[PDB]
Amino acid sequence: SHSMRYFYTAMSRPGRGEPRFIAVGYVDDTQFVRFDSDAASPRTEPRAPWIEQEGPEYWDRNTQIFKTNTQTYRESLRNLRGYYNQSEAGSHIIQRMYGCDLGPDGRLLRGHDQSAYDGKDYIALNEDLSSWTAADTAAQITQRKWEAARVAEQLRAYLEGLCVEWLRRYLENGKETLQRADPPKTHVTHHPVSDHEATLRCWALGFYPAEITLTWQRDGEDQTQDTELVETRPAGDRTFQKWAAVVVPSGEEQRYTCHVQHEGLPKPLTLRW
Amino acid sequence: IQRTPKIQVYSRHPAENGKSNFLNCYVSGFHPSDIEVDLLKNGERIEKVEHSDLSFSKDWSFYLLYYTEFTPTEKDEYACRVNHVTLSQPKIVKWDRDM
Amino acid sequence: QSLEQPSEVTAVEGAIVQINCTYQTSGFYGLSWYQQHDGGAPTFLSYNALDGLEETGRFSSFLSRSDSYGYLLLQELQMKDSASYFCAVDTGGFKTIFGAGTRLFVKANIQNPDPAVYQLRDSKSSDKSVCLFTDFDSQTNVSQSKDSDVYITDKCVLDMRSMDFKSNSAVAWSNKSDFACANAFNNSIIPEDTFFP
Amino acid sequence: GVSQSPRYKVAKRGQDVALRCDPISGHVSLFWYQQALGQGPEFLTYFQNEAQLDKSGLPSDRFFAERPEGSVSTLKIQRTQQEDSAVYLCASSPTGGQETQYFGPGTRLLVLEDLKNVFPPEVAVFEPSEAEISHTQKATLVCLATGFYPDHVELSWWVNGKEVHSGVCTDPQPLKEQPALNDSRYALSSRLRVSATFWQNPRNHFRCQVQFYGLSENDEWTQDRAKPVTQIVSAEAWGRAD
Amino acid sequence: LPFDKSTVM
Repeated sequence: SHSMRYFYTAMSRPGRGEPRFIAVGYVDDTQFVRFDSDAASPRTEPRAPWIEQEGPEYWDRNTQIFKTNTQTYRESLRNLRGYYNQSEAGSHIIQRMYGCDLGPDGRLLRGHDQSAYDGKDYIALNEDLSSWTAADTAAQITQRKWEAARVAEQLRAYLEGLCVEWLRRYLENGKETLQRADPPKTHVTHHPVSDHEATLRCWALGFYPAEITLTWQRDGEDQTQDTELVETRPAGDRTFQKWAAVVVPSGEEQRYTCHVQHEGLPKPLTLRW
Repeated sequence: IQRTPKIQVYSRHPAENGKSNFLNCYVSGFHPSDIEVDLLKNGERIEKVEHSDLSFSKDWSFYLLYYTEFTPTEKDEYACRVNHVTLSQPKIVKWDRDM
Repeated sequence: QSLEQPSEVTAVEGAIVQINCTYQTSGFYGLSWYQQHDGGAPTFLSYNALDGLEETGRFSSFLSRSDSYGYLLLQELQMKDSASYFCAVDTGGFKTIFGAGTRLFVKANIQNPDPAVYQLRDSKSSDKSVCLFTDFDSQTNVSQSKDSDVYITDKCVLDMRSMDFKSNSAVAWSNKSDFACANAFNNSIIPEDTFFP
Repeated sequence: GVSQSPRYKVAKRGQDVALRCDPISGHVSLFWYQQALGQGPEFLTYFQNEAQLDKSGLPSDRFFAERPEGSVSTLKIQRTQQEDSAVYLCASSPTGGQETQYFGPGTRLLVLEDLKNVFPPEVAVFEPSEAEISHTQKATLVCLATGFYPDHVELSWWVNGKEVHSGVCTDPQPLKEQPALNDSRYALSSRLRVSATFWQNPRNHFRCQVQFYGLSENDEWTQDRAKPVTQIVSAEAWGRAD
Repeated sequence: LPFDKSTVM
């Protein structure tokens, strides 16, 4: 039902200055915090209205954590390079994805933490939140350090407590935008592409959250082979958009039907034009 | 190790000639994060283009939205020029009102 | 953002002792314990992030996050366990809050007590004389002298590892010729004390 | 482990002081702490490699911590005051914060108005009692370190050239010769218990050593009595068959 | 609030 997730990106740039650290936080599909170390005096910035109501004790704390992580990830990028016996001239990336998931019950459903190196799975926290799954030999050197540091213990405690606790607070403060699901604005457009060939486009617009299911049915059956599905795209105003298209024979357009599925809708919708 | 970007050029609201809107250039599925993205009005670079904070999907592939304020008009051509380490030459994709 | 622990705790050699610690913070990350001898380096004992017991030989530390309570338990008490014990609370980041500390006094197990006051002499007696109170039981207490020119130290335990023998000792001295062993101690001493001229 | 220098330091008011810390090799995290008598270590500054991530715990801007190379760390205290007197402990963690900390023995700093009261000790050994040998078949050698200022001493017993720890008992804290005084000189006693036969052997040499931490060669001294410098005062005794 | 433990890999 609800989730709080943090996405980290550490990037080495030999000769182009000190490694760049980007931290970004989300409550479901709504971003609320940002941090870029590339700024003059780097600070945590709000990206949602319901987070601006937080006091400076919160803001100087986020800045402290992310400033510390910037230093930690400079050392981590340097160390992983040594593990993989890589050139000091190459540009490498460490990415972290951690967070907690909540069911409709409001209780912790699942805690997670995953780390990557150059777009490849590196070190992940197991479902028990006690052990590590190291992808290779180098990732086992990181694991042994993280075992002695008691990362899994203090991370499990955070994901079960503080993560869930703060997510609930963010969900209450933003109950009007976060807990209210915007349904999509639908319509189907006709675009002739030949003498007897035409394209039907089913539009799903201004919907929140991002999860949607758009399908074209020719008199009751699905057309996965014909259905040109477009990737869900952000409208740029905290809403999302997607479209489904089918090339049909002229006259037979009416036998084609679009089915849209979203949580903002009480029951699935059917369109045809 | 390196991944190709998926580019989508579109308007925030359904485009109407003379009515102000927002032109968006959504880049996703690329790796590394180093990417050059410019919005073009008849080949001219729109100077005050803003972009979203660098985030990534489940598969670790990055994504960011480049956006500017634009008023669609009958004949001025809109496009998005994108360059990445995965690309030989920049990929220019023209804005289509119908997608 | 603070924590509480008793000032002093006393136990006998071979016994077990408990040092309680209550913390009052808003974001607990860990509760650790440290041992520190007079003028020494605080040494790590055990760390508690999650609820439960952490065992490291004779040292064990408990934690309850719901009660914001934790304690340190030390088994088979030895004389080397006489030190200051500190509980430390981590609240995320790097800033660690330490308690005021608990001073543990390990009382030596005396098998055969032989309390006595002996007189010692220096190579060159041109300075002073010393009176030594030794082999007394661990229950005995030594206080300061009535006279301003008579100095008395506190009792300390020595261990003759070759003979498996431990003894309590308190030293007394003055520079006035009037000073002697019989008058040297103005405190509660055991009756069977030997004195020899 | 973590090393720290100096072990003790006496300084005059307004003088600049430098405290060195050598943490464990490969330890990314470094901490500086201040420890007051009857209290635990209080946070001063935090280092992650060369980067000083925080210094909120530092009392004044007179205090300056550096770690140019992410290994050795120095703490410079410009224009010292009596309130700066405390033990300055340095600690290190291998890979970051919220971990096991590894401490140094710390620098005991004492700031004073002047140094005219600094004094080296007078060391004297006291040969064992015949009554003790006749009653318990054991011999207790008592050492007396007297009239020293400040509290900066390191007493040790040496038998036949090597240091001993069996039967040795040094006082936990040295007493004040004049308790009703601010400028009070200190006294420290120690006992060494050996067997009757070990003391009865005249081939056995006993030496009570007291390392005193006072003034350096750079410290100003315009007094008639000798400069109370960092020195070793000792008293010895030889075995007695009698 | 993010995770308050920064550990070197």
